[PDB]
Parts: sequence; structure tokens; C-alpha cells
Amino acid sequence: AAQKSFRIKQKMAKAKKQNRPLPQWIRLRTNNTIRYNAKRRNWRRTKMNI
Amino acid sequence: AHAQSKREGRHSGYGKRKGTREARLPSQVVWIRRLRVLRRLLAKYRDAGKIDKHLYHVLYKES
Amino acid sequence: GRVIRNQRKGAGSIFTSHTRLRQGAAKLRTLDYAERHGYIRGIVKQIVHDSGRGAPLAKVVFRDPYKYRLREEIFIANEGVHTGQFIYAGKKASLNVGNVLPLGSVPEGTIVSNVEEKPGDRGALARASGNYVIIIGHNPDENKTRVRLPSGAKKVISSDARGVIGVIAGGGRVDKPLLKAGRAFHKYRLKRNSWPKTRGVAMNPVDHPHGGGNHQHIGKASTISRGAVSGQKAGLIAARRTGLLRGSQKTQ
Amino acid sequence: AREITDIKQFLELTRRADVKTATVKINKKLNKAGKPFRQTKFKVRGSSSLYTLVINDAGKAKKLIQSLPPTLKVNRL
Amino acid sequence: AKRTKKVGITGKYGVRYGSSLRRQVKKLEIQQHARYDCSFCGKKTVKRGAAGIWTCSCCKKTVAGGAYTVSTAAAATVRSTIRRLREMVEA
Amino acid sequence: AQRVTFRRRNPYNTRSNKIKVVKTPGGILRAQHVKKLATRPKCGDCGSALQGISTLRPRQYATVSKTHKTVSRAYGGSRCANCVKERIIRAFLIEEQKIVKKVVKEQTEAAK
RNA sequence: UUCAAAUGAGAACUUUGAAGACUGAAGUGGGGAAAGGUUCCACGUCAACAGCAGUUGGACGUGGGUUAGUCGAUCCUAAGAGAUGGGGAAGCUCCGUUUCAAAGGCCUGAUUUUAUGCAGGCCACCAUCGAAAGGGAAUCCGGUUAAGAUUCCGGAACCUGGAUAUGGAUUCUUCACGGUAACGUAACUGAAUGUGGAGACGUCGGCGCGAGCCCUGGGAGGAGUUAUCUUUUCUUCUUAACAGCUUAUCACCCCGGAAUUGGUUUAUCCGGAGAUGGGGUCUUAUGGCUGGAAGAGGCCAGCACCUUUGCUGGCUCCGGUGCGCUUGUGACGGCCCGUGAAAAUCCACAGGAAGGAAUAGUUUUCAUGCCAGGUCGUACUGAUAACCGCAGCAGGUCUCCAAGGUGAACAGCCUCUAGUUGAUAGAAUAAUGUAGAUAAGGGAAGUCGGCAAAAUAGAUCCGUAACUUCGGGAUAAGGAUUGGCUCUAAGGGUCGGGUACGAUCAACUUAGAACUGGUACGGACAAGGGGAAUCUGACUGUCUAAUUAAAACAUAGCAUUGCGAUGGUCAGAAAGUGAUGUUGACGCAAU
RNA sequence: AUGGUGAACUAUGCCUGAAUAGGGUGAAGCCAGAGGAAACUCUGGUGGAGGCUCGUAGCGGUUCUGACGUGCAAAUCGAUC
Ligand SMILES: [Zn+2]
Ligand SMILES: [Zn+2]
Repeated sequence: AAQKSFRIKQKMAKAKKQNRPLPQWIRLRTNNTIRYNAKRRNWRRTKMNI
Repeated sequence: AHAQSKREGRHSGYGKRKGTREARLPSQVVWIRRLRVLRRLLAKYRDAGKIDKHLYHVLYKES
Repeated sequence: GRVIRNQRKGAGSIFTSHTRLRQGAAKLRTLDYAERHGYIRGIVKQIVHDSGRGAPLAKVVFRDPYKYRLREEIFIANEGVHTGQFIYAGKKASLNVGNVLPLGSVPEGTIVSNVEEKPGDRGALARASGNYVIIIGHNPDENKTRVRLPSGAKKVISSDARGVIGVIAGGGRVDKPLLKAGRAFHKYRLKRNSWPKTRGVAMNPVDHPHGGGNHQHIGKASTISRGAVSGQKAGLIAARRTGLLRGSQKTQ
Repeated sequence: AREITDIKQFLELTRRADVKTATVKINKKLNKAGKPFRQTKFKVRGSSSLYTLVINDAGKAKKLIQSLPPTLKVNRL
Repeated sequence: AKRTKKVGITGKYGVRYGSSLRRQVKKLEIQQHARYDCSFCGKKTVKRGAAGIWTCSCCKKTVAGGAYTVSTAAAATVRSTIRRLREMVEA
Repeated sequence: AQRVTFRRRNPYNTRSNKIKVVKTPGGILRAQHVKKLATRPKCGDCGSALQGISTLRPRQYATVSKTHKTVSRAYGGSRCANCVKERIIRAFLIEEQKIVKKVVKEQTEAAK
């Protein structure tokens, strides 16, 4: 790596944008059950297999 | 200081010798020096006229 | 049981020939008008090594009769040919070493090599180091020619079948002890994966018919029929005799 | 990048219609053992190459500087 | 001085492989590594590469030959035989 | 003793990743990548390195002018002068012996 | 590991400073390939995680950050994969990749109806994929960021593609001159077709040259030590790509003619096929000078600056040395039943199509000048915490650079640069342990068995048996010597001969003698126990990855067997299918 | 049994690349000298061969039947090889 395809990099960018916790205001909504973001993907714990 | 002493001739005995004679100075190196020397002396003499080409040839092959 | 070595050679994945450094196929010139009505002259430019082949090759250059260009051909070098030598090929070419003549045009006792089984195949017989066929008679009726091959077999070929005069170079090769496994290794890593060879007796029964036992033995006659089938043919196949060869063979 | 030895050629180079800028560098060197002289380098920047003329004599230098064109933008060091 | 009594060139194999094998190899390897006389230039500059190929250092001519000597007895017989046959036809 | 890196992204000591250690005006050692050395052009006949011609990689012969790539004989940057001499001699002499073969054949055949 | 301070609610662990230590240039250094994917950098921050702690963090949260005509992909082809045409197969699909195919384009004219047809001539091959290590157009320096840089800034260059004009060269001997020649010149027409070369290639050995490093002298500066000694110890004194001029072995030319045979390499090859020699031509790896370029960078001094952050002056010089180290390169030598890729791409030559002279036409391979150079990648780690191993696991995982001393040495031991100082700590010193050691006298009595450990150990000199395939055995066995100091001897280079030797310069190696020491000296480190014999396998080699490294396997050698292509052995569901076979009895196959 | 997925470990072949201190022995070839009636032999040097050897990096994995054996590790650690 570091000499990548654009396809690999494109997916890495979506994973950078997915790796954030909840917006706070979503907990405040009516009929809300989402307490936390389950699909977190730290680089130690779990590899995304590209 | 140790270099100056080794230059004078110190620390060069049998006890300060852990490699072989050939390892320290190869006999092929010694040969090459010797023969280059004799070879260029003969050449300079032949050029200067202190020796003719026939004696040059004899001495070249003897060397 | 399991499929054996000789069986899966035919699938031939890792048993293909190793052909990178081979200069090409050794082929005679295509039999055409000149070579069957007169002669064509060519020049030996290079005498070159061919990997996986003890015999050297000759890069011969001829002219195309029909287009202005030089067509190059790869002959197997007869012993004695040399760079800058003219090579004459055809019906009316002189009897000299390196020349390509028809075996009808040559006389009896003539020694040739790279000789066509039938006209046009561009060389089949007497192609390896030191080998030659002898011509031992003509039948000018029905344009045939009887010849001795290096195996001892007599054969009858068309008189129009071409053959290059002389013996193929590289002779004496198998006199020298190869003398070490590494040299056999380097021999065969330019030919094919036929080396090293393990013995059936040394392996297990799944792996070979000779395999098994509390001693290393075969147990059955190693002479095995021509009508045996694949997997059962792993000894001396269709052996009409066996043992040390004594006395005159080639009985006739 | 290219050294020039002839002042005629250098003057044409100045009057070459694509040379806009130039620079004059004064240096301090010595004449083979003894005394420090004063070296001058006239550098004109064409499109592809920088042409430089080395003049060891301040007299020729002074005449040449006045002999430059007027429209050329000269940077004295 | 003479350094080996009988092994010669095959002392590079030392103690290995057996005396008969080393002897056969000796006999052939001498011829192999020898210098031969050019039929063309008359000089003694013919050395082999690549068994069956004998090049002259001067003169740059390359001859097809034997594997460990330039000419085999068979090819000698062949050139003489072919000469006799050619002369039988035209002489 | 300053130590040095590959200035490119290939880390292997290949034939095309050759490295000269070179001092710079900043006083440091730096790797300088070396292009592959050029082979001399050769004669088609003799194989020798023929003289007068420049030693360049192939696509540089396009950059360079023609006096660098040819000498002023027939077969200039293609064949050696002695090779050219041989083939001139050969041409002339064989073309004379051709005439001689013609007249010999005529004087022989017209005997009867 | 320790001390102090700061920070903080709180400090064995954070930060800074001061010490003490390590890794010790086959590194705990600096870079990268795969892989990972933001772990990079900053700010904030400690609930969880970091098997103690935690104010710290590869954690948590919020953001920033990867800039290319020249680096690479891209393109080539390798082994090989894989369409088409055709053929098989109930079919999913298989074969096969140049084939039982009517498998297309390069130019020209025609010209101002011709759009691109038509009068012609040219060619034969016939997909595509396949290598961030193979091939390959072209870039360097200095500076710059919290984090990017051969990518940005500044400066200085080059390649390709395309437009183009001026100068120059050239012509009425219309497509140049000179040279005996090798060849040279800033240019100096040239299609189809053909030929050739470059691309483009093993490995080892030594010799030679170069670069960088190492070592070193003088001098200009700075720092350190200075009870005493030390013209002293450390440190800076640099110079890119590119361009021009010049420079080399090998090779070649001319003259000339060789035996009294000469020249000549460390290595013995060469010469009447034309030596030695005298004079020249060439390649331009490489080196030198100049430009680039000293205005840069580096080291200093002085002046200042509640700040921005500077200003002003100087120096940046001249050498040497070598079986040195690393690396490149050249010419050679040795080895092979092994003779050590292709293609894209570029050039040259042959040829003589066509066109062309002065009242201006040709040259866009000479010089200068004009425009443009896309897409994707680019941060970071690269490993005992950024990869894989369930993990921040003593495991595994491709490569580059590479200092001083000792010493044969990239060994071990110590050190400079650089980087770490991390691995839960404190207090005590019971048994039993793990790891390391020492032991009187004996000495293998121990044990199945000398298992384990000890002993030997480098180098110089001496001396060396049986047996033997004459090559070995063999470091056989077995003995002596080795420090420091002061001396001695020997071993060389370049210049000089008014047609026997002097002046000057610099290395290490070897041998010996005195003297000296509580007889110590390969003083640490490093570093073979040996001998007589049997069984067995010839040897080197290979295997049961995780209980068996062997006497097993393999091997060279020996022998047998089949096969002359309508073929032998083998494959495939079939096939206009296939491996052996780019083969042919000195071969292939099977034992 | 039907149908499918795997050569990232490992086995083997191919293609393309890379890596591999310092020492010992001292083979062919060559030089000189000595001897011989000749055939040819001896001595000293040079040279630097080898699926040679001591021994690093490395590649393996002998023995301690050592450590560990609810491990650092589902095969490692150390010394000896
Ligand atoms: Zn010859
Ligand atoms: Zn030639």
C-alpha cells in the first residue's frame, strides 16, 4: 500500500466518514431507540477486509 | 599514539597476531609488488639504453 | 488407489518442456520448386548452442525466390560445417557435407542426417548428437530407398525424402561421466521435470504397484503386458526377453 | 547555463527581442598568486538558457555596462 | 614443479566419485580444454564452447565438431567416404 | 558518516535502481539514481564496436544529430571500414570472374 | 535506573533539566515493498482500554493534512491466461489462439465536381490480458509545513507532441566540404522495400580506474581541557542536475618491415593474415577547468531587537596517502552433456521513388524563438504496541544505506552520529527451583550409555603414522614460542644523467638482538579434545511442518524393457482435443 | 452421495528479480633453473580449481530427552549443533 487504486481509496473514505459517533440531537427525537452507533469500526479491533 | 608505536615497530609480535601471514598480507600481493618493480626497472633501462632488448627478454622471463 | 507419476505426466502441467532459451525448431527448408528442380544456395552465419540439445544448430540464411528478402532457417549442424560456408539444397546439389539432397540422388553407402520420414516433414530421423542413417540400397522403380537407422532398423523411404549429408555434431557426449547429481540436475532443468526418480519399491502401495512390503520388493513379475492399462504399466512393458544381453542380438 | 566568450554575440543576445531581464554579478577573486582583482559576470536570461559572460577587467566591464540596451531590466546583484 | 603424480586436472574432484570415473573424465576433459589448429588460418587458437562448437580466437571461424574434440573418427571416415563416392560418380 | 536512502519508491537493488552517493551544495550525501550505461553500436558483419558513433540509449539517438550516428562512408554507422573493404573487393573480383566464366563456357561449348 | 523542578486534585511511570546506561552501523538508526488505512499532525480530554498507574497515549472527542509533463502506475512482452473463427458437448460450458475464415490498413495520386470515391501500386502478419523488483522519453539544487514535497516557492534544466518564422548552411561543379586513412565538421534532400544494431541480459576469481567514506598534514575560524603536560582534543572549510572545452584502456589507420626472435600480463598470449617502434583516429564510463555558482548552504564576529525578526561585516583556502571499506566500471581469465528472456521502442545503412536551381527553392536530424503536457497514486507504520498470529503475543514477515578502535574479519568487546532509557513496582534475603559458577584428594568407581560439564582452542616454528581410489588422511598425532620497551636489518616510488651513483618522497610487512617484569603475556573477548577399531550408508544433498534426520529417500554409475511417428508412454466427457514434442535411438518413455 | 470453494501455509515446475564476511588447502595452465643420449624427469615459483574445508550473515533444527509445559508461544526460549 501507499501505491493504491482509486477503488481502495474510495472505500477508505466512506469508512472515515462512517467512523463517527451519533449526532446528539437524534437521542432527543420522538420515538427514538438509537442510543449509540453500533457499527463502529476502529482499526485495532476489526479490519474491514478492504 | 598506538599507530605511531606500530609505525616505530611495536605491538607486532607473535602475541599480537591472530590472523595468518597470508591473511594479513597475501603472498600474491607481495609477488605482484616485486614483479611490477622488476618489470618497470627493466623497462626504464631498456628505454634509457643501459640494456639491450635481448638481455631485457632474458631477464623478463627470469623475473 | 492413487494416480501414479507416469499417469499424470500426460496431463503435463509441471512436466511440460522448458523452452525459453531454445533458439527454435530445427527444420529443413520447405520443399519447393528450386529444391525439387535445382539447388538453392544459403550461407551459414552462426553456429549456436541450443539448450536442451547436445547437438549444435546452424543458422542458415537463404533468399526467398519470390520476394526480395532473406529467409532464415535453423538446421542441425553436421560435423565439419563452419561459418561462412555455402549450403546447397536441392535435387541437383553436389555431394558435400552440409548439403541437402534427396536420398535417391545420393548413392549407396552415403551417410546422412536429419532425414525426412516422408517428403515435406522437414526432418525426423538422425537428429541427435552423433547419429546418422546409412543408405543401403535404392529401388528406383516405385522411387523408394532402403536405409539403416541408428537403432538398427531397416526402413524404406521415398527417394524424394531429403537428407543432409554427414553426421550430426556433438558426438562423444555420453562418453563422459556426468559424475554428479548437480550436473544431472542442470541437464534436466533445461529439458523437463523427469529428475530425480524415486522407486516404486521405495514408495507406498497407493502410490505405485511395486509399493509396499516389509521388504523392498516387487512381488509380481515386472514384465507386464502391452494390453495392460494405465496404472498397471510400471515395469518392463511388453518385454519379449529380460536379463543381461548375451551374444549376438540383432538376429536376422 | 551557457558561457559566452564574445561581446559581439553578447550584445546580439541582449538585442534578441525575447531577452527582458539580466543581472550583473560582481565577485572577488585573485590573479594566480598575489593580489585580489574584481571579476564581473553579465547574465542574460533567454527563454531556454541563461547566457553568461565573464569579464575580468573592470574597464571592459564599465564600457559594456553603458553599452547595454536601455529597455533591458538590469539587476545589479 | 609437477604437483600431482597421475590425477592431473581431475584433482579438482579430490577424493570423490571413484578413480575409474575420474580417469575417464580426465581423458575427455584434457581434449575438451585443449587448443587445436585452425584449418583456415593455420594457427593454434581453436577452443570450444557449448559442446560441438569450436571457435578460433583469431579468424573468428566457428566449426561444428565433437563434444570434447573437434573431429570425431566417424566424421573423418565420412568426409573420406563422401569424397570417394563423389569421385566414383565424377572420376 | 552520512547514510543515504533510495530517492524513489522501489527498495530493491535492481539493475535500474542504481545509486551513486553524491555530495550536494548543502554539504550532505544524497543518493543519485544512475541511468543504465549505454552499449556501443556494433557491425553487422564482424560484431565489433564500430567507431565514430556515440554510445547512447536508443531513444536518445533521436535527440542527437546525424554526425554523431554515422560516418561518411557507405555503410557508415552500420559496418566497419574493413568489412566494407572486404565486400568491395569481393564484389569487384567476383563480378570479374563472372565474365571469365561466361567466356570460358562460350569457348568450350562452341568447340563443336 | 536515580535527583530536582514544573504541571496537576493526585506523579515510581507525563514534560523539562541534570546525571547514569544501552542499541553499538548484518542497529533499539534512517528509508521503503507487501499489508494496514488515517494509526500522521494539532487542539481538547480520562468514564472505559494501555493485564500496576496515568495529568500521558497508536485510546476518547473535534478538526486539519497527501499538490508531479520529468517519481510510479499507465505501455511492452515473460511464464502463462483468454475471446474470435470453427469444432465438441443434453447443457452449465469445453478445446484451441493462428488455426480447414472472402479475418485490413499504410501511403500515393484524383484533385480544386472526389465527400472520399476512382485510375493505380504497397504490404500478411490476424485479438486482448499478463511484472508498483524485468524493459522503459525526460529534473536537479536550496528553501519551506504542526503535519506535504525529486510534487509546493525560488532558481537552473530536459523530453515528447504540435505549430512555426528568423539567422546560418546549401545550389548555375542544383541535393556540402576536409582528411592518404582510421575518420572529422553546427547543418549538408531522400519514399516503398530490405539488412543491421541498440533494447538485451550467467556466475565466480583476481588485477586496473573512478566515486563516496575512512585516515592525515598546513592554514583560517569556533568549542573543550589546562595542579602539571599537551604548536593540544572535538568541530566547519561543501557544491547538484544540466551545458561547453578537454581527457582512457580496448579497438582501428598510415609509415615500416621483424630470428641474435621480440613485445608483454599478477595471470602467456600476440606478431610476415604483418610485431616492436614513430605518428595519428575513435568511444567519453569516468575525471579536470569554466558556466550553473555563491547572491546558495556552512562556520564566525559585531550591532540590535518590551515585538514583528532582523541588520552589518568576515572566512568558506591549499594538499597527501592506500592489498583500506562500500559501490560502479573496464579489460581479461576459469566453469558447464548448464553457454546463462522476450517484446514495445529508437537509430543507422542499402536502395533511387519523387521533388527541387538564382531574381529565390529546397533544411524544420544546425542554432534561436512559440504553445501544451491529461487520469490515478503520493500522509504514516513497516514491526517485540500501526501487518498476520482471537491481543499493545519473546513467534513470523521481502530489501537499501552503513563510522572509529581491537582484531584475519559485516565475529565478539568498547565507543561517535542517531535513537531509546520501554517493558508493574517496593522490602527482605528461608527452603525448593531456573540460569550462572567454584571446589581438597581421587578421577567414570556414576549412568543403559562420559548424558551434562570440563579440558583443547588463535598465530609462528618444528614434526607428523597406518591406510589410501595417490587426490587424501592431516589442524593427524605430538611439542616449543607469543607481553612491554629500546634498537638493528631487509623489502619501494618520482626526478638527474659532460655523449659506477646522487636528490627527494612515503608505506606497511617480515626476521633478529639486547633490556625488563613476583615466568606473566592469543592475559578480557574470541576460539578443534584426540587416538585405536567395528557395523552401516560411497560422498555433497533430501524428508515425517507440531514425538522418528536415520542405516530411510535421492544421487552419479550399472543393467534391463518399450518405441522409427499409421508410433511408444500418458491425458481428456468428447473433439478439426492434448503432454512428451521448439522432440527423433548419444532420443523419449518405463523399471 | 450431489454440487461447489480454496496452492495467502505447504508440495513441485516455470518466468522475472534479489541475497550470500573473513580464512585454510592449494588442482589445471604458465615461467625459470637443474638433470638426461633420448624418452622424459626433478626443484622452486606463479596461478587460483573444487556439488573441498574452518567459520559469519543466513537456511535448517542434533542433543540437553535443559527452560516453558493452565506458556511469550495451539510448537516458542536458551545453549549445543
Ligand atoms: Zn581461424
Ligand atoms: Zn565488422
